[PDB]
Amino acid sequence: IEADHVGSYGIVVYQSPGDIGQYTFEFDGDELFYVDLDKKETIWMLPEFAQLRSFDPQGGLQNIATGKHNLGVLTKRSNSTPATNEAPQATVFPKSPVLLGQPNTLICFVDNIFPPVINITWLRNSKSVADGVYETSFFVNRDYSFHKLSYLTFIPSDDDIYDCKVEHWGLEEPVLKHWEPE
Amino acid sequence: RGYGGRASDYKSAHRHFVVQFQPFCYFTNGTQRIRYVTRYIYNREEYLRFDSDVGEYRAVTELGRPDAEYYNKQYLERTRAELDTVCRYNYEETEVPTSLRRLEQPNVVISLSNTLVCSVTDFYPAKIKVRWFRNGQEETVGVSSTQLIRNGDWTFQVLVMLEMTPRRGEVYTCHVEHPSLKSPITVEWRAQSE
Repeated sequence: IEADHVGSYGIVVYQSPGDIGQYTFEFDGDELFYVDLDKKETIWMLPEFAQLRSFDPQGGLQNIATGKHNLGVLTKRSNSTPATNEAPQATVFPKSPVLLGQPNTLICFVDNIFPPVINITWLRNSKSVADGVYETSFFVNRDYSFHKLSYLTFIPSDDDIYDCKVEHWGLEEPVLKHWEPE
Repeated sequence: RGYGGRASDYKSAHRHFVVQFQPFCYFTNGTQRIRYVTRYIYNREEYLRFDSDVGEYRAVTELGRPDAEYYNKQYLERTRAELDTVCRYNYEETEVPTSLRRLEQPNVVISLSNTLVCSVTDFYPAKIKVRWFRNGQEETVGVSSTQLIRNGDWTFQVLVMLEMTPRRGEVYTCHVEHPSLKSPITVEWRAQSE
């Protein structure tokens, strides 16, 4: 819409089946935190910020309970019109210039995600890795689909090749976005 | 330390299915001008909205028609007040010491691939200027910059490619200005190879 800054203080996402909820704060398009609804805890992306401000997680549980209720009401209202799938798009890029000797992070940015249920995983040399992986929450887009990012720490080498694998309902087969150092 | 933030309050209405609530505080020149908008969304259809510039709830589509009167009756004064109790408050009490103070200085590296690449990484906030120079004068022809790349971790990067001829005695410089820097960063590349 236009401003110097945009804060979103309490994005609620609530889905069925599964009672799948997500609760977040964003500022200038970055994630301040999400509320872990099972642990009832505010999880800050920058732990530093957590020492300088706070958020009581009960604020997330309250707004999620309103989500569970509005979903009931709006689903019936629409005559149970279901969500139409989209096909998510993946891009792989390194966090900093890739130099031998220098630990680095591969980023898999996935955009056009709708609905917000997705499995993003990493392959090193065509085998699964779970060590060194972190992922963000779903970020809102102007058209109300979502984006999400995943991260794999790595030691650069001319021997290794990578894929970010994305599974989604809107896909006939998983995306494998391939990456290699030149 | 600091203050507890206050959420925008998601208001109660009277095969995969989704709702979303999306609140937005638009700040211009600090908290001098604030526009506040809350979006009520079913799957990806925004059906009901509050907009502070309108002053009340409006149905955006027909799915929101059953809501707009009940909301204006039931929720309006509280919602209106959120421009101050959510937007102004969160900004002044919480963003000021955290987001608005965040300053991360760019890392500037020149590599080959002939194309020189000036990689400017790990910086915050977004505002940046990155220019290629050849033997002391600004190079514009054959120069392309990416858009701002958001790393998703509270940092940005930008890559600026120069298509080049690595003649002897030719000196290339990448120059970077950012709010975190007192004066510009400059990094040199000489043929051969820096």
